[PDB]
Amino acid sequence: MSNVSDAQIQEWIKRGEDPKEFLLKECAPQCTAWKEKLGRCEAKLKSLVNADPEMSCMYPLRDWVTCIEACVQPAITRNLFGSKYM
Amino acid sequence: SNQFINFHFMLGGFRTYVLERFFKQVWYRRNIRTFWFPVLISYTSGCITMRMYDNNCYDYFYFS
Amino acid sequence: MEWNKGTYMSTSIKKIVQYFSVMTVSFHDINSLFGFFTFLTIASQLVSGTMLAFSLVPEPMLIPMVREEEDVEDLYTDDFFWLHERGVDMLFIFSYFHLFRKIYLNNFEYEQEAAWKSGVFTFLLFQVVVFLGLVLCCTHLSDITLAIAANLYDTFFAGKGKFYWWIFTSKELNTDTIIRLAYLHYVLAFFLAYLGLIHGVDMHYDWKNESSMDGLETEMIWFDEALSNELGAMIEIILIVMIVCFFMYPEPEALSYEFFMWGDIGFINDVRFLSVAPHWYFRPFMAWLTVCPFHKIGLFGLIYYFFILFYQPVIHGTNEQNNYTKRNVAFVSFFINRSDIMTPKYHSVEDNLLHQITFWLFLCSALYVTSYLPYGRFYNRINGNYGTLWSFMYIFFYLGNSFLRRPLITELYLFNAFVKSKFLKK
Amino acid sequence: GVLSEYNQRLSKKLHKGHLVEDKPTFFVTSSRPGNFGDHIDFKVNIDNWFDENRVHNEHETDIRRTQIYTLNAIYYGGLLSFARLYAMGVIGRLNGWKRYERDTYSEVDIGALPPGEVMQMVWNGTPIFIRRLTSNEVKEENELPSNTLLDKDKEVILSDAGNTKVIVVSAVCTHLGCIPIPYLGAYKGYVCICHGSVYDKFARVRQGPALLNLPAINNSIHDEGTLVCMEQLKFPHEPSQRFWA
Amino acid sequence: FIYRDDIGAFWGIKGYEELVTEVGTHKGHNYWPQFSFLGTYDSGSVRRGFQVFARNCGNCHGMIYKKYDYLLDKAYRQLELAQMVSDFTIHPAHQHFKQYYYQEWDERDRVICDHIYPPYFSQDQAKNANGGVWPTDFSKIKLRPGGINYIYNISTGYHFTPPFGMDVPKGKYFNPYFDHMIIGMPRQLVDGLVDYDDGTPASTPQMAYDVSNFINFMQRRVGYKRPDKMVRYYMVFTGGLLILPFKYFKTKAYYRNLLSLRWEMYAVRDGVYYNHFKYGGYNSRAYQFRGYFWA
Amino acid sequence: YYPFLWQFFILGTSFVWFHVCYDPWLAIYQANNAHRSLETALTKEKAHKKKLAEQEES
Ligand SMILES: CCCCCCCCCCCCCCCCCC(=O)OC[C@H](COP(=O)([O-])OCC(O)COP(=O)([O-])OC[C@@H](COC(=O)CCCCCCCCCCCCCCCCC)OC(=O)CCCCCCCCCCCCCCCCC)OC(=O)CCCCCCCCCCCCCCCCC
Ligand SMILES: CCCCCCCCCCCCCCCCCC(=O)OC[C@H](COP(=O)([O-])OCC(O)COP(=O)([O-])OC[C@@H](COC(=O)CCCCCCCCCCCCCCCCC)OC(=O)CCCCCCCCCCCCCCCCC)OC(=O)CCCCCCCCCCCCCCCCC
Ligand SMILES: CCCCCCCCCCCCCCCCCC(=O)OC[C@H](COP(=O)([O-])OCC(O)COP(=O)([O-])OC[C@@H](COC(=O)CCCCCCCCCCCCCCCCC)OC(=O)CCCCCCCCCCCCCCCCC)OC(=O)CCCCCCCCCCCCCCCCC
Ligand SMILES: CCCCCCCCCCCCCCCCCC(=O)OC[C@H](COP(=O)([O-])OCC[N+](C)(C)C)OC(=O)CCCCCCCCCCCCCCCCC
Ligand SMILES: CCCCCCCCCCCCCCCCCC(=O)OC[C@H](COP(=O)([O-])OCC[N+](C)(C)C)OC(=O)CCCCCCCCCCCCCCCCC
Ligand SMILES: COC1=C(OC)C(=O)C(C/C=C(\C)CC/C=C(\C)CC/C=C(/C)CC/C=C(\C)CC/C=C(/C)CC/C=C(\C)CC/C=C(\C)CCC=C(C)C)=C(C)C1=O
Ligand code: HEC
Ligand code: HEM
Ligand code: HEM
Ligand code: FES
Repeated sequence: MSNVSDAQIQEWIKRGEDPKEFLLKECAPQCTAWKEKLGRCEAKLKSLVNADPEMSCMYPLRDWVTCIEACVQPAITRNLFGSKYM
Repeated sequence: SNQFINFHFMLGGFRTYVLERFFKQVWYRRNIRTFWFPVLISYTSGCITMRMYDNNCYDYFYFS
Repeated sequence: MEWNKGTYMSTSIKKIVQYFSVMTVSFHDINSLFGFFTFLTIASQLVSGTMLAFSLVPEPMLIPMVREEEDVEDLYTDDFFWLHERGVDMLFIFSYFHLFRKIYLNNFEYEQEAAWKSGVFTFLLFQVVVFLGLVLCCTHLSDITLAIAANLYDTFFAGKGKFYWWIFTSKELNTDTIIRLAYLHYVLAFFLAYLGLIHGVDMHYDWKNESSMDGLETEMIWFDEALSNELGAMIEIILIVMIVCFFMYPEPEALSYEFFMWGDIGFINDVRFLSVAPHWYFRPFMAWLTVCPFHKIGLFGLIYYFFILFYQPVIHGTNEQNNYTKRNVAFVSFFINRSDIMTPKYHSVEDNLLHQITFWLFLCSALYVTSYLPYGRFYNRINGNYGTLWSFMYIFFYLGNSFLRRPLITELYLFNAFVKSKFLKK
Repeated sequence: GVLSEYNQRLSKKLHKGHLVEDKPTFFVTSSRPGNFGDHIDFKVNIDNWFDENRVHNEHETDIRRTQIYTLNAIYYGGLLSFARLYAMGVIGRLNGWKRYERDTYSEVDIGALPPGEVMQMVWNGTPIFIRRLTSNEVKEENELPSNTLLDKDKEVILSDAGNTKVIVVSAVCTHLGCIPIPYLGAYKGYVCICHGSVYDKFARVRQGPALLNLPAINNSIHDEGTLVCMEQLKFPHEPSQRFWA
Repeated sequence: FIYRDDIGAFWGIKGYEELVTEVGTHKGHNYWPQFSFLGTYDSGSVRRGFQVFARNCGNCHGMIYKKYDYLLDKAYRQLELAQMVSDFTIHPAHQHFKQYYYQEWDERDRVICDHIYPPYFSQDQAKNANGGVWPTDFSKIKLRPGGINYIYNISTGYHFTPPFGMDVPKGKYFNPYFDHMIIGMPRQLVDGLVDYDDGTPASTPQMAYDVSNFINFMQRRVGYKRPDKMVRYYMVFTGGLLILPFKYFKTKAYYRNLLSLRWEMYAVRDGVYYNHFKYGGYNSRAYQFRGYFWA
Repeated sequence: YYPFLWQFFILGTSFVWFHVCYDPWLAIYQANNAHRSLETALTKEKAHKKKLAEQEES
């Protein structure tokens, strides 16, 4: 009888909508240490008057986005058709 | 043809045949007892030097 | 040629068949079977490479497309390519384990000379073939390897008069260079089989699984009693390698070393020089080049490593004078009040502890050298890894210097104990 | 069983895991040469495995010999299975693999062709003859001498549609591949002019140097001659499965 | 020996430090049916991936090394694939090597045997049409940070904004998954862009997932053959485990049996002198010692 | 006592090895991926096509 009855709820994906936009905000809080580090790095770079061209607020941002996406991507992929549902 | 197919196998228990013979007397007495010190020193030194190299790399990449 | 006295064995089919049907092998362990594994991997490399040669068109602009298309339309071609790559990996692993095992047993004696050098030469040739094989991939890795080899070749001639053209035409991979290098690769790969046969015949003169002289006189008949064990040990090591590769390498991976093989010569012009890395077996030499930014010194280091690896029996051997050779010593002369020192005699393997300590320091230094890429982008601007320099220098010292091998301390201490005991007991 | 044997072997008195003699043992062969004398005090043997390593089956030793042979056979069979996989790989590499058969289906309308006419069509990049035979023509072809015919194995395939049988054959000469004459007054069949090979109206080999009839073209007629399905004959090619699952 | 995990180099592989490469493999685990234990490609997923590739992203990219007929058993049937691919045209200028086989002198409908060329004749034409940056060829694209995930991440990672100190030139877009986080590709996946034949909802994550599955399927080592080869590895490993005991019986027990020898030494005191020991012995390498050693 | 018969026996043992190591893994592998076959996708597409065809306009 399973899978032969109606589905009670429809997700964003089941309606053809993109859920990553909201899921980014959902997963933002837990990656807060890296966000704070990135903010401090940006503040310091803004303060500097003669900054070496090598310096960049890129690697801290790389770590922050890595931590955000590590949570964002698997959650969305698990809801997609074609993959064994979690 | 008149001898055991697998002679002197598991005589005693696992402890005597495996834990005490194949590990303490064959692996440690013969192999580990010879290289535990040099291998440990080299492994620790390599770990420390690689950590220092990575910390210098971090200082290069990351400021603030 | 009166200087050449003759050959140890006449490699004729009749005599080879008789010798291998009457051969006897003493009881041994797995550690003394890396040579058989190397030979079997060589045989499989020959077979798989012959299968691959019928697919590879030596034109650079067709090799990638030909490889991609012939893996689908033809069955087992990609299987043979994978077998060839993994055979190269396992061949390097077995060869280096064999080298370490033979260094451990102190096989630099005179009676081992013919056994030792004939092996090293094979190893040396085994290097060249591998290099040529890389060139056949026609990727950016092949481009960089060819460029480095051409620069090294041109180093000897001080960059004069394009002496490299007969092989490395323009120092670039093109139709002529690819054709020549592929044919040379095939021919030298098949020559390696004969070199290995000669080495295997030579080494049986004095073969020992362990340094200690077991008194056993009975021995196994090679054809099946020893061959079955050799095949089984090969199976066991292959199982272990499969387990280690399965767990250490997840199915999808991030930042592998194969990512530099994306670029195909001709199709992609720009090269991502940020991530340049060869296969792990040639990793130590690229690491040495990065660590030693001086071109001539790096080339000299490579040549010295290989050639001192070849001439171990001469520097560290008895030298036919029965340990009456006199070394040259820097500081011990002041302590002993003698200009030279007689070579020490008691340098056993299993018993003494200094030999084991030094050998395992050397082995761990080699492993650390192959452990990673120095990443020359700022490896020198940032004070480089001191461990890499220490390991390289210890590799150089261990191979060539006889104070780390056959040390005098053991002999002097043993003689001191002998003198004291004899005086006490008269 | 296995548990019983393990229990039996558990209670074994041995020195640090090795079954060795606890006392010196000396054995002298009573029938040794007269010049050997007594055994020397040297203790050559530390183990008595010559006697301990014994299953006392001096009766029916051939059974244990057969068992050892069987174990050897199992080991060799595993090794030979691996070698057979390798040999399959090699030979399959040498002998190509036709993963799938490319499409060759086609359709040509023959109804428009007037009866007793031969038309050339381009199928699979090759010329092909399409002909219509009347009842009188077929009857005339039959009853002719069989001496001229030079193909006992070859036959003729005639369609049944459109009120007149339709024939489709390969328009390639068997001798060397030249295009034969389409129509001749003596016999409205095929007669090659490059060397004089003579065929009949059924494409048979009558009084001609060519030793083979014109190859037939696989076809099936439907829609009463409007839809002549033409697909190249399919031959087996194995292995056919490309994916296990 | 120990590699720091915050440098930006995974397991010590330096380089790729201006990219986000650990997402989906090391930090986070995106599920792909192909790489799961005893897994395999989802036929529907690769089918939809080819549908989206053909209806979009085939207008800039291509797989010169690959051809459509790879999709003949797990993604499409011969007739269906032929009908789908007959919607595109190839000029002879597309061909990498005509070799006298391609006799056409004008555009013609593609067949399943044709290689997957982009609409442009050459790389320079595509580079000129796309603002001077060449849409990379997807054949052999497996060799990217993250592997199969690389296609999925880039197609989706257009949400973040550049930090301070980074300038995105006009015509360029910020995407942290690309080299140096600047990419010349405008975002292509939009909800409802492609109407799947099976009715599956067309959301950008779903389209990215299908595209990634198809692109991976078209590879050679990590592509359509990896699952069967992994099953073959499992079977061979089982065979080795089963054969180990028989190897032991053949080799080690047999050697132990051969060493069950009884030795005896007696005292021979007859008049005979041991002259054979004093005058005897042969050395196979004597020719190397004669005239050279101990003279 | 008949060497070629014993060789046939060895061939049989190798055949048993191959089948033992082959059949179970293949069976479990193709049982695990039953729902990922092309037939499932074809059935889903056919159902969707039928549903779309029945409900439409002129
Ligand atoms: C890092 C990782 C972690 C660490 C890793 C560590 C790794 C460690 C590796 C260690 C390797 C070395 C191991 C050494 C073991 C030594 C054992 C020992 O002491 O033996 C001595 C012993 C005799 O020594 P002895 O000292 O002379 O004896 C003294 C006695 O007092 C007097 O002796 P005797 O004269 O009485 O005996 C003479 C002997 C002489 O007899 C022979 O030589 C005849 C041998 C005939 C072999 C026939 C093989 C048939 C294979 C196919 C079977 C069908 C498969 C169906 C599969 C699908 C099922 C649904 O006959 C016997 O003893 C008869 C016993 C056998 C009965 C018949 C069954 C034989 C086959 C059993 C195995 C196959 C099971 C299949 C699965 C079943 C369901 C679970 O030797 C034997 O008898 C050996 C018999 C053969 C054993 C083979 C075992 C293979 C197992 C494979 C299957 C595994 C489980 C299932 C897996 C399923 C999924 C794939
Ligand atoms: C256009 C067409 C052209 C023609 C094409 C056809 C060409 C035909 C070539 C025929 C060659 C005849 C060779 C005669 C000797 C063969 C062995 C023998 O005596 O047999 C009795 C033997 C009787 O059974 P047994 O009582 O159990 O004894 C087994 C032992 O082998 C019994 O051995 P053992 O323990 O008593 O002692 C073995 C050995 C003691 O051990 C050794 O010393 C071994 C050899 C050491 C040196 C070589 C090392 C490498 C080992 C040999 C190479 C093996 C790999 C070959 C790979 C080839 C390429 C793939 O002692 C000897 O026998 C000394 C002589 C060894 C043979 C060499 C001298 C005679 C033959 C060659 C003379 C001419 C010179 C050669 C160049 C000629 C050029 C024209 O017969 C068998 O067991 C045959 C079993 C066959 C079935 C199992 C394997 C099937 C393959 C499975 C893989 C998948 C493919 C399936 C097959 C597909 C269809 C083919
Ligand atoms: C369709 C095929 C039809 C053909 C026949 C198929 C069956 C053939 C079975 C052949 C025997 C296989 C097992 C023994 C192999 C060695 C053979 C041998 O040398 O025998 C000759 C000989 C015995 O002379 P024999 O009396 O003439 O031969 C009798 C036969 O061998 C027969 O002996 P047995 O009948 O007494 O065998 C009993 C055994 C076999 O009986 C069976 O065949 C039944 C197996 C059923 C398996 C089912 C699995 C699940 C799948 C089915 C699920 C659905 C059904 C559920 C039903 C539920 C019902 C409530 O049943 C057991 O499972 C009990 C064994 C004790 C428990 C051990 C637990 C595992 C410990 C592993 C430790 C490993 C440590 C390594 C690392 C150490 C260092 C750290 O052996 C010796 O003398 C060796 C003694 C020295 C070594 C002792 C080592 C003991 C510890 C290790 C044991 C390793 C094996 C464990 C097997 C576990 C089950 C797979
Ligand atoms: C040391 C050797 C390996 C370690 C373990 C020890 C193995 C030896 C012990 C005895 C084992 C006996 C039983 C083995 C049965 C295996 C069956 C199997 O998987 O093949 C079925 C299949 C049968 O295929 P099939 O006919 O069902 O279908 C083929 C078509 N496809 C691919 C679409 C399914 O075998 C093959 O066809 C494979 C041929 C390969 C030829 C070229 C060699 C490639 C490498 C193969 C081995 C890879 C593993 C690692 C090898 C390392 C050493 C080189
Ligand atoms: C040089 C000494 C031997 C070297 C051994 C290594 C392999 C050498 C292979 C090349 C030489 C082959 C010579 C014989 C030619 C016939 C080959 C053949 O099987 O026919 C294929 C042919 C062609 O296969 P096919 O028709 O499926 O493929 C061709 C057509 N396509 C590509 C469309 C699929 O198949 C047959 O018709 C054979 C049917 C009979 C099968 C039994 C043959 C027995 C005699 C040959 C046995 C060879 C065993 C070799 C074992 C080696 C072990 C290491
Ligand atoms: C410095 O420059 C140089 C180089 O490059 C740098 C060089 O490479 C070299 C060396 C290299 C070369 C000269 C090139 C050589 C290249 C080589 C060896 C590569 C090929 C290697 C191989 C192992 C090829 C193996 C090939 C095969 C197995 C193909 C098998 C094919 C066939 C047909 C086998 C069956 C047929 C036969 C045996 C013929 C017998 C007769 C028949 C069958 C008759 C049939 C007909 C009838 C009517 C019956 C030199 C010297 C050099 O100076
Ligand atoms: C034309 C408008 C394009 C469409 C349609 C698609 N892509 Fe593309 N892509 C395009 C350009 C001009 C570039 C180069 C960007 C640069 O800065 O170099 C790219 C690049 C990619 C990449 C990266 C390739 C690399 O070597 O790193 C990927 C992974 C990629 N594009 C994927 C992709 C996907 C999934 C598309 C939809 C299926 C797609 N592209 C469409 C231009 C165009
Ligand atoms: C001991 C013997 C051999 C060794 C050590 C060896 C080494 C190598 C190596 C290292 C590669 C590159 C692999 C890679 O980059 O991943 C290679 C490729 C290649 N080898 Fe060999 N090889 C040997 C024998 C042979 C033989 C005998 C032939 C031909 C008869 C051959 C033909 C080839 C071909 C064609 C390639 C390239 C295949 C491709 O690019 O698709 N090899 N070899
Ligand atoms: C492809 C390269 C090589 C092959 C194919 C090969 C092959 C073999 C084989 C089969 C054996 C017998 C088995 C064994 O002793 O383990 C052996 C032994 C030996 N090898 Fe090699 N070998 C190679 C490389 C080397 C190297 C690099 C050295 C030394 C630098 C070397 C020196 C020796 C020596 C001295 C022995 C005899 C050991 C002894 O007498 O105890 N070989 N070789
Ligand atoms: S060409 Fe037709 S008969 Fe000679």
